[PDB]
Amino acid sequence: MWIVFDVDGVLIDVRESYDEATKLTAEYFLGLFGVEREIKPEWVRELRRKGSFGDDFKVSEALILFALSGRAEELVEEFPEGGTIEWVREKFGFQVFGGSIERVFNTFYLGREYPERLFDFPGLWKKERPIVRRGLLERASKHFKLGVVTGRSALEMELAERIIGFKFENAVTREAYLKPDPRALWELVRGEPGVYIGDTINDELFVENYRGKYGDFDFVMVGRDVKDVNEFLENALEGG
Ligand SMILES: [Cl-]
Ligand SMILES: [Cl-]
Ligand SMILES: [Cl-]
Ligand SMILES: [Cl-]
Ligand SMILES: [Cl-]
Ligand SMILES: [Cl-]
Ligand SMILES: [Cl-]
Ligand SMILES: [Mg+2]
Ligand SMILES: [Mg+2]
Ligand SMILES: [Mg+2]
Repeated sequence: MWIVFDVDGVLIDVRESYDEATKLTAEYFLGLFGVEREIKPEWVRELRRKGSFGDDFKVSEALILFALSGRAEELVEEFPEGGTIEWVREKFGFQVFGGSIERVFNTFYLGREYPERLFDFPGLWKKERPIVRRGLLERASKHFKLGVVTGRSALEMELAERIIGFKFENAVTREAYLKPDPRALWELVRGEPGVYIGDTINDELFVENYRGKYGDFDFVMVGRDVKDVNEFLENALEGG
């Protein structure tokens, strides 16, 4: 039987590492324009939640422009559900210049892991913490096929393996497929039975889509259906 995991919020607590990278990146560009007002944490969360931004480089861009305008709070509220960076760019008439934001974001998130760093910085990725106990993955790998489907890139997945202390040979990353596309799960399991362990509704939808297209597969949501992935793995080992 397959046990397939999400990474963020299931195996790894990304202790708001991405959120602080978004904040620091925006505040870096704000500082260039002599704006010292801080980016509020709820703005990052809410804008990402309601938006359909392509990535946190785009979320950072939106926050920079909004905070430059002095009405970020109002603009977060006004921004349409399902909006993208285009709404912001059309509104203010300005956009990011080349990879300016991406280079700064990656400097803050990756630090020395980023070969094109703009300055030396201790990567925010290292504030992420394992939720899963490696001993359980080791124990489970003897009796179940293990895999991951993650929005992480291959490089970010190597980082996750460092944080966890376990290597995943069967992994789907964003180079290949993106949840909630059910082909991501088919890629791994090819119709064999199993379960996917997620932390969000998008994970639930992913598996609903798989059931719609391919066939049966279970879904468990950490913090609703089970306390965490470790209790899940212990129940699986102790009783099927
Ligand atoms: Cl998390
Ligand atoms: Cl976007
Ligand atoms: Cl503001
Ligand atoms: Cl655009
Ligand atoms: Cl470092
Ligand atoms: Cl153990
Ligand atoms: Cl994900
Ligand atoms: Mg997740
Ligand atoms: Mg947390
Ligand atoms: Mg309980």
